[PDB]
Amino acid sequence: PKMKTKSSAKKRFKVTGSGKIKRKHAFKSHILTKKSKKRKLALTHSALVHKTDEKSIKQQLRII
Amino acid sequence: SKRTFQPSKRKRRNKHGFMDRMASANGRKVLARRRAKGRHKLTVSSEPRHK
Amino acid sequence: MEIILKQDVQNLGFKDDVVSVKPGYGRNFLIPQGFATLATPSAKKVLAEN
Amino acid sequence: SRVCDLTGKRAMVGNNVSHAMNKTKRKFSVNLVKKRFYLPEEDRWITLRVQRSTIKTINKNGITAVLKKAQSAGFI
RNA sequence: GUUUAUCUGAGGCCUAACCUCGCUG
RNA sequence: CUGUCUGAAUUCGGCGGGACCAUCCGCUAAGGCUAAAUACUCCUGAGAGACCGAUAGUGAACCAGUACCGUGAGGGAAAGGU
RNA sequence: CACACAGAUUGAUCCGCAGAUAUCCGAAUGGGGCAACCCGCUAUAUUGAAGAUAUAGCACACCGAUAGGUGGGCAAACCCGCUGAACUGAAACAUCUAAGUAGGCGGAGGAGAAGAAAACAAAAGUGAUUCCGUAAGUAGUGGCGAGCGAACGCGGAUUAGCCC
Repeated sequence: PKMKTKSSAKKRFKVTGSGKIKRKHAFKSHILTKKSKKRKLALTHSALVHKTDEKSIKQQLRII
Repeated sequence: SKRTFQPSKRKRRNKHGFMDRMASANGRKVLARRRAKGRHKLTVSSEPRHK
Repeated sequence: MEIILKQDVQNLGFKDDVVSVKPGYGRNFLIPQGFATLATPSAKKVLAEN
Repeated sequence: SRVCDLTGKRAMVGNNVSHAMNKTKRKFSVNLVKKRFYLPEEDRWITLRVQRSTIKTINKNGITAVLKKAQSAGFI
């Protein structure tokens, strides 16, 4: 029947304006006191899903 | 040697007879299944007696 | 409960008076022995006080 | 069976959820008691298998009213 | 510090729910 | 909705609007009945197939749930044409 | 079919509908029993009397006060209620899924269930239930894993409301 969208992928992975997928960064959860402020500032802005994972992310989001 | 089937035309009827199938509630479903399938021979009581 | 005594009770007494007892004292003793009647639809039916 | 005579209250089926959410079938039984009720309007004794919950409504209303209400609906 | 009407913790006693036995209630 | 226990008021009352409270809005529980549009084929009458044509099509086109196997539940064939 | 024997324009044979008879076992119902069997009681008649016969009535539960009525059991699927798994998936597995599925039990009808607001909605409004298409794989739910997944509103089929 209708293809179901994976919830784990739909709660993350916001689709951008034209053809990209926007996601968040990791490692910024609970040990932030010993990481440099440079890493914590770089891991704050949103990132894009790489082209090697784009096919899998699109198959999960039901955009073949 | 002694085989497994030692016939007895009363031990047969006391175990597989019509009145033994009709006495139980679940033994009465065997009759229904056989009549639905269309068995020409029902329980062993259908075998003719000696005349 | 709410019983209406009929003859007498040692600690209750004063028949024709609404008394509150524990459920199990009027049901097992007073009702079977005729000392009280469980009378909920009788507060108005008791007109002998007139 | 194990049902009340004046209400027809049957048992219930449910689960036995443990601490780790393990579920197992379980039967909530009725608190049936075998009392011996005295009829005040007829001076007679009957033996029923009523529940402790309908004993309460008997003490609330009266044995005669409860019996006349249970007579309807076929003792249920 | 005691008294009066309730709650509760324990014992004793009574029979009237409940259980059991003997003659047939 | 309740297996157990407890337990309310009667219309300036009661319930709901996704914890809960105040204001607004809606409804009036603890009684009952009710056709149509909806699902199926042990069957019945009529009629079709870019459906099979005897190792195919129902297990069974033919003395088929038959012959055979088992104590029993039960399993289960082959076999059309001058 | 064959050797035959008969019936039939006085109208046969045949078809449609409506009737009669309908042995025994089987719910089996007079008792029993190893289904197709055995053995009875009360009324009548037959040698009537022993051995036996012919006809009728003899099970159970309910209600009807009484002459008597109702139900036993079987059988496709749909529907309702009470119970109710595991394999499998999670690339292991216990929460979860499989699934309220398979299976078991009881009842009714051509359908059944539901059905007339202690309802939705939101500052604008609709007005019983059922079914079809969207809403929507959305909101949400989930060892937030596998997975599960509405509702509001809109368009249609039908339309009916009443009794304590």
